[PDB]
Amino acid sequence: ANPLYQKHIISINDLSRDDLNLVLATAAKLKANPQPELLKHKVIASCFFEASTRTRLSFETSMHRLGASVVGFSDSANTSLGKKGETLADTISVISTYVDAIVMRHPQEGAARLATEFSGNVPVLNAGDGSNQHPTQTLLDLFTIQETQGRLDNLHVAMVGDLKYGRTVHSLTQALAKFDGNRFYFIAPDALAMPQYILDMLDEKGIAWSLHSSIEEVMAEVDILYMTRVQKERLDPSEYANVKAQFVLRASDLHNAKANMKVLHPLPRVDEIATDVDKTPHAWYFQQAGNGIFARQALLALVLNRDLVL
Amino acid sequence: ANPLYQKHIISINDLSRDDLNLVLATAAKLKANPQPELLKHKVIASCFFEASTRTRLSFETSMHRLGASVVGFSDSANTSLGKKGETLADTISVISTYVDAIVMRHPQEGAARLATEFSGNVPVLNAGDGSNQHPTQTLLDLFTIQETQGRLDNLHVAMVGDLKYGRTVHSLTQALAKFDGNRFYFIAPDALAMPQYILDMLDEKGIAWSLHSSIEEVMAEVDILYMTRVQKERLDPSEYANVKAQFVLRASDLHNAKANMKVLHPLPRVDEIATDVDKTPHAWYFQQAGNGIFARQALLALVLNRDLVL
Amino acid sequence: ANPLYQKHIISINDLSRDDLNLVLATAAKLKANPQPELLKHKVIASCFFEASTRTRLSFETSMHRLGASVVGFSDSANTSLGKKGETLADTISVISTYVDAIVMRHPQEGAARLATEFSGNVPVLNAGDGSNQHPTQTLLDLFTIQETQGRLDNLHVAMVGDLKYGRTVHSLTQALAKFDGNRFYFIAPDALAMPQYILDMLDEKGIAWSLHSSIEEVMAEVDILYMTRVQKERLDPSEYANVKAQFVLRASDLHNAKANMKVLHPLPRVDEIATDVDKTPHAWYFQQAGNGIFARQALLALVLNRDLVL
Amino acid sequence: ANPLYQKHIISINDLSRDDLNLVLATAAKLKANPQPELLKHKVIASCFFEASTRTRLSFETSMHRLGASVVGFSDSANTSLGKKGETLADTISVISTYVDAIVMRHPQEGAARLATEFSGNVPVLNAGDGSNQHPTQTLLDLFTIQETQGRLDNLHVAMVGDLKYGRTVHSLTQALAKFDGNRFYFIAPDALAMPQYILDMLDEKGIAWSLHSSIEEVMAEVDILYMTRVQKERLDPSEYANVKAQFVLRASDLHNAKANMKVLHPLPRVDEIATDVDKTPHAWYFQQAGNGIFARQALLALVLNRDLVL
Amino acid sequence: THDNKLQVEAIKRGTVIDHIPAQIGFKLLSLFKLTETDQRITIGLNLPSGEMGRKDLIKIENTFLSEDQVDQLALYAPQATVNRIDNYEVVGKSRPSLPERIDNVLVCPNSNCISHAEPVSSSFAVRKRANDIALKCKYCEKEFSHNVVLAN
Amino acid sequence: THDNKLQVEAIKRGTVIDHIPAQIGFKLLSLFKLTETDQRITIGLNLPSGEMGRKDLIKIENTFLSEDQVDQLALYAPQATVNRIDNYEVVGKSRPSLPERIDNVLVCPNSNCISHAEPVSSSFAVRKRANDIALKCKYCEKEFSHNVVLAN
Ligand SMILES: Nc1ccn([C@@H]2O[C@H](COP(=O)(O)OP(=O)(O)OP(=O)(O)O)[C@@H](O)[C@H]2O)c(=O)n1
Ligand SMILES: Nc1ccn([C@@H]2O[C@H](COP(=O)(O)OP(=O)(O)OP(=O)(O)O)[C@@H](O)[C@H]2O)c(=O)n1
Ligand SMILES: O=C(CP(=O)(O)O)Nc1cc(NC(=O)CP(=O)(O)O)cc(C(=O)O)c1
Ligand SMILES: O=C(CP(=O)(O)O)Nc1cc(NC(=O)CP(=O)(O)O)cc(C(=O)O)c1
Ligand SMILES: O=C(CP(=O)(O)O)Nc1cc(NC(=O)CP(=O)(O)O)cc(C(=O)O)c1
Ligand SMILES: O=C(CP(=O)(O)O)Nc1cc(NC(=O)CP(=O)(O)O)cc(C(=O)O)c1
Ligand SMILES: [Zn+2]
Ligand SMILES: [Zn+2]
Repeated sequence: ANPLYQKHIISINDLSRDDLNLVLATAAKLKANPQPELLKHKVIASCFFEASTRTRLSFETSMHRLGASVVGFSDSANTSLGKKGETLADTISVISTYVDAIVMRHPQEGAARLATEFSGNVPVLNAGDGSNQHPTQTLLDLFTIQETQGRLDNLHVAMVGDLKYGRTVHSLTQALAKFDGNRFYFIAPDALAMPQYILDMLDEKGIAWSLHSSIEEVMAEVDILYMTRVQKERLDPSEYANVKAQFVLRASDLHNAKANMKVLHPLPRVDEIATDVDKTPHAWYFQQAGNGIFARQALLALVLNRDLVL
Repeated sequence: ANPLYQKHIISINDLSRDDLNLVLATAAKLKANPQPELLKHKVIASCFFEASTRTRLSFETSMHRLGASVVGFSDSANTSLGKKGETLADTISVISTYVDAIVMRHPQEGAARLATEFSGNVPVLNAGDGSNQHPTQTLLDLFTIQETQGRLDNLHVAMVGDLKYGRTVHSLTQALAKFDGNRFYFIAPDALAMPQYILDMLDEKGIAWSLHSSIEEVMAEVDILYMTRVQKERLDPSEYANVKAQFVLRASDLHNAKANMKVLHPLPRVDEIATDVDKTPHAWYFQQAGNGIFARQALLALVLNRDLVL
Repeated sequence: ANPLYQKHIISINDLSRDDLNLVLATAAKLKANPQPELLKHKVIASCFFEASTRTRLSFETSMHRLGASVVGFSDSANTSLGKKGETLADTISVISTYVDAIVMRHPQEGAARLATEFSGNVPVLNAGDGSNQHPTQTLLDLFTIQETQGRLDNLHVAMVGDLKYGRTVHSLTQALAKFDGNRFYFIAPDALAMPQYILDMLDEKGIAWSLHSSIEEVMAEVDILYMTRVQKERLDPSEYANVKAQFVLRASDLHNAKANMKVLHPLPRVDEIATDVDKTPHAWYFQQAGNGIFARQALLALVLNRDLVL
Repeated sequence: ANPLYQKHIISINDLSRDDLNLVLATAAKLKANPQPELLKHKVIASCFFEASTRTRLSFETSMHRLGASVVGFSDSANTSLGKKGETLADTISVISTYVDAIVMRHPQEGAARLATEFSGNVPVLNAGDGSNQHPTQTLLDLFTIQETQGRLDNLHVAMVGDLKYGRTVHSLTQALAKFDGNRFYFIAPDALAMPQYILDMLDEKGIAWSLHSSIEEVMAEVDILYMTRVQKERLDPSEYANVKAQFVLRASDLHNAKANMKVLHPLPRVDEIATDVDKTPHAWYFQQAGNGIFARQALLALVLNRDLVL
Repeated sequence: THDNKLQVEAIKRGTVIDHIPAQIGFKLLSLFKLTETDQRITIGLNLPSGEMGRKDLIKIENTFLSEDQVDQLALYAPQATVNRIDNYEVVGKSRPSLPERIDNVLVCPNSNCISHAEPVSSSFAVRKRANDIALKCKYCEKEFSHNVVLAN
Repeated sequence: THDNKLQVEAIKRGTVIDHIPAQIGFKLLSLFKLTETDQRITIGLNLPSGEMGRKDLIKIENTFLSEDQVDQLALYAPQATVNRIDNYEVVGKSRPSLPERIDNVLVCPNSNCISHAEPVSSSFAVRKRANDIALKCKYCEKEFSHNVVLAN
């Protein structure tokens, strides 16, 4: 069947560029011409060992937009399934006897991959495992970039904020590092700078990246400005205050912003994006959250549907 | 309609042997030839006043495998429904105005039976009421035994662990005490021995049972080895340590195990079954959890569907 | 140079008969003639890693009765110092540099014993370590038994309740089993029987004991009726429902009690002793508690003083 | 009329060199000749708005070592008095009408400073305010550094661990930077480096310092090896996974340590100092803790006494 | 041991744990950290024997054991035979006598013993029973059958 | 060559891990559970050499290793060589070059990695960064320096 049929989406590194394009393409098909009964009769497990309301709501809505059934759980005080401290494996080992696919979020890195070695024949889609991956998020981000820029090559992409810890950031960067001509601009406080491991990877693939302490330094040249949330705990308050400006957008900072620039943000935005940015044509964080529905739909469609028509 | 149509499953004692066989039979029909729209349009209440992720997930998956809708709750800090400390009855009295059947788990013994005197015409299926019953669990256990042994009579059945408190244990024992020729072997620490009330019941129906302190004492003669979880709190730690061995399985203890012996366990297993037992052909605890889907499906089908075709 | 001077107080197993006596002798001297400034200038840590109001306040009160100062803490919402993580060893190496003796209670057996390995020259008194020892209120039970019987030999002792788990009866029994003539009566359901390692030690010492089902079959020859609590939260509700009315004492069950007979209970009693017994002359539990002040005092005065003017 | 008499104790920045000395001098006098009734009749509030066992007990113990009384509290499950809401100002205007001096710990910087604005004539000693100051155990570190080195000048000081966030190293460094000759060694990953506002202040004072990666490259000339904890809960797991084995001290890393070298740690240490170092002669952390009693004593005796007979 | 042709040699100032059960050999090197040195040690796991067949064999050279260190071997080879030796001659050959205690090596089955997480080397009181050895923990003071203590 | 001084005498066809650095011979017996076997197993540590001076050296009498097993040792025993000896004649000298996948004997230094509590075996992606070998956790996908993973 299709390339991704019955495959597992654990990392944005186990995916190729054909793969990705394949996902975005399908995600566009479904957006234009929806198939509400494509997974009619399939039952999906929305297992959120770790709480994430916005992703769970999204994924489940993508699950009901294809007519599939849903069962699952959330942040149980005491790990869900087994109900006593039994192993994650014994957990997946069972749910896999009940479902047709598993979407899970776990606070431990490598949780989706381990489940994978137990789901039997059951496809497991990783929604987030500790500070490791979160593929579906990158897919909707790429789908949101490719839709509004018409492409994913030779792009001036600036990334602002907690570049050091944000998993979506490291991931989008690696994905865009699958296409050509991309130019990166990174704006964050050196205490939260983009890991070397990534700049080292960009160095190899021959990609151009530069460091900037201010948004207005490149606002001039950017297509997409992808902001992150500097988890307020990552820093000592007074430290935070003094670096705060480095990473916050307002409408006035937009004056010399290109016509095509969209401002993305994985959310929540609340301490990074002033609300006045909202009504500008660049703002696209909500349109972005909107596309997680078509990305997650595309992902499920491919994986659970053999000869995916389109 | 069918014998169980619109009936209530509160106890494994309110069920006869025709009844049980009737449930297993149906559960086999559905496994082989599934009817995904058999309860299309019916709405079921999955009320878990007491938290039980694995049973709730199972039951709800059996609910969506017949195309039925679902609504419900879980371990609410403050009793669900009513929302203030109103009586269980006023709770059932209302939900019964909304649903077509009720599946509930409550921490108090006799909860399902009391609801029964209030659900109006609404069938209520007991998923667990304190340390009393838990019928659907026994059904899938019998369905798992009967499928892999081809029968439920003249069976050498050994039960290990917390025989004193395990409700599934007392229940399976009573059910098998509905068939003939069964021989029981019970292996547990005298502080957690099989209640007299049961040995007294087996004494009457003329069934053979014997006590053993070790698994290897009868491993030789057993068809099914049903292990329990000795809830670690049931004992003083040092006490637990010294009896621990009495009730734990490993692959090497299997050497002289019959060809047909399946190792069952209601789960969670984690401190009783070494993981090496997993890859042996006897291990069948996961296949067992898998059959709770067909047992619960069968139960719902019969009860909510008049002239159940097969 | 006092025998118990600067010596730790950890297990009843470590205190010889003469030890017990020096403590109970010194005790009564202090209750006859209080030495309020005796431990003036001495600072003592009242560290309750496992909250225990009654014992702590009895202990601290004792400390103030001899003129000492107290610093300390209760419950361990945290981890037991180390802002989480830190070994009990480090938190004692430290504290031991401030105070003159540590009084400790801990949820884990061994705790006090490890302690003494890190307080250098600072005496460690155990106020209870998990399910191991509670030297403290047993030196006060004993004190109570001798104050009212005039002796700790040739006594008739009955013990009721949770004998399998009551760590205080095990101690008391081991304690009395150091003097001669005593006769034991054990009244507890088969479920909570006095363990065999206690009975062996007895047979091995030519000490008589016997099991009984009703207080009535021994109420006439009992000098000390020592009631233990029933670790209710530990049993099944229906089981404890039964095993109650049988092992509950009422003032009427006292009709044939000996003139010198006393009733004891480490406290708290809620089901075990009816409130209408308080007023009868045998009721001695609160007087026994009060006696914890004198046992706890002697112990401190002895450990921290070379030779006492008494 | 003593210099520190009735003066508040809030920041190291407010204590001049002679101040430090009067405290460390008076300290040793008190450790040589204790004045137990010195603060007899004085009541002192031990208010820990942010629970902190080790510091509080060290502090309270000190208070009892000079004859004073203590009333106080720990943690603030609540809001910090006012049955919720009430300003720290009101809860101090009040308390200050009861006691003779307030010892306070608080999660917010400025706390003690505001305090002194509302206690009128009641001296306020800061036992830690958020991430600002901890005058207290730094006057004891210093006391320890001088007791073992005989001096606070011309010393070789190495500092390891969380230097960016350790509020105690910043203080110690600012403290030692008031005496002359000292040389600093900063060993911390780039992530937790000693901030530049500390290095500027140093260069600006002709004080030598230098950064190093291994204790081994400085172990030979180090007089005081001051280890800070690693605010683990603050980092990424994999990152701290790395930045560990490098900045962990072991007894073997001590092979070339100077004869007079001492190891210090504000405590608690769990990963940083191996347990096999405790036994070597350089291990001085618990002795340093014990020294908190003498620094804390001097401070109280000085603040509450016009002229001390020492 | 008995039999010598294409075998190992001999030593001068070291001990020789001979007659140790099969598989229990290596374990003895583990449980007691013997390889933890610089002395020329030689092992014979699964060697030729007469009565017991294949016995592991350790010969740590220039190292001596007390009448007690030998007795620590007691639970893992009551048959074994420590061989103090010098000038190629068996100066003395001792046998595993049951000890009155056992430190460092045994672990406390009491999951609730403070011994574990803590930086303390375990310790038990030993006392032979009819059919086994009773081990009593210095800390939780709970006694256990050696069959359970040594049990994984 | 050395063993023909105080004759421990070499043996025929088989595999003999030799040129292991002392104190890293108990490890491999442990890590790769080598004493779990029955074929004539003999072990000798803290021996003599030259630039090494000492050395451990296991001898697994008749029984071969994979080309890769020859490698897994590569992380622990670099300069050393397994002897593909065919009866006394040391013919076939295999020198273990760094392996690309390590499984089971390594521990993920990531205390949050899923691997720890669960029934899976570790496994890393070897690579020589700055040449200091950077291993990647099959699970958490985090990369640490071989000298961080090995420590504990
Ligand atoms: N220089 C030496 C001297 C003694 N041994 C060992 O010391 C033990 C001595 O036993 P032995 O004299 O050879 O008599 P056996 O027939 O082996 O019987 P037993 O073990 O009871 O002595 C043997 O393991 C022998 O190999 C050795 O290895 N090298
Ligand atoms: N049947 C054999 C043959 C050889 N060896 C060991 O193989 C090692 C290496 O032998 P070889 O390379 O053939 O000659 P060497 O001189 O040992 O090589 P080198 O100088 O590198 O050590 C020797 O230590 C020898 O003990 C062995 O244990 N058994
Ligand atoms: O991205 C989503 C939901 P989505 O896939 O955008 O529908 N959730 C998510 C992403 C991320 N992504 C980040 O990059 C962290 P950030 O949100 O601070 O930028 C973080 C969290 C969190 O709860 O820590 C949650
Ligand atoms: O059996 C199930 C779920 P299932 O019907 O097997 O899908 N849950 C269940 C059963 C049981 N059954 C037992 O026999 C107790 P045990 O699991 O320790 O053997 C206990 C619990 C509990 O949470 O205490 C939960
Ligand atoms: O005596 C007390 C009063 P407390 O509730 O601990 O303040 N507690 C106590 C004593 C004992 N046993 C005794 O014998 C002490 P006692 O003679 O005061 O009853 C056991 C326990 C326990 O937790 O198992 C608790
Ligand atoms: O010294 C202590 C013992 P505690 O755990 O507060 O009871 N705590 C303390 C000291 C310090 N710093 C010091 O220098 C005081 P010390 O010299 O006692 O280590 C900082 C903190 C902090 O929370 O950042 C806490
Ligand atoms: Zn123990
Ligand atoms: Zn990992």
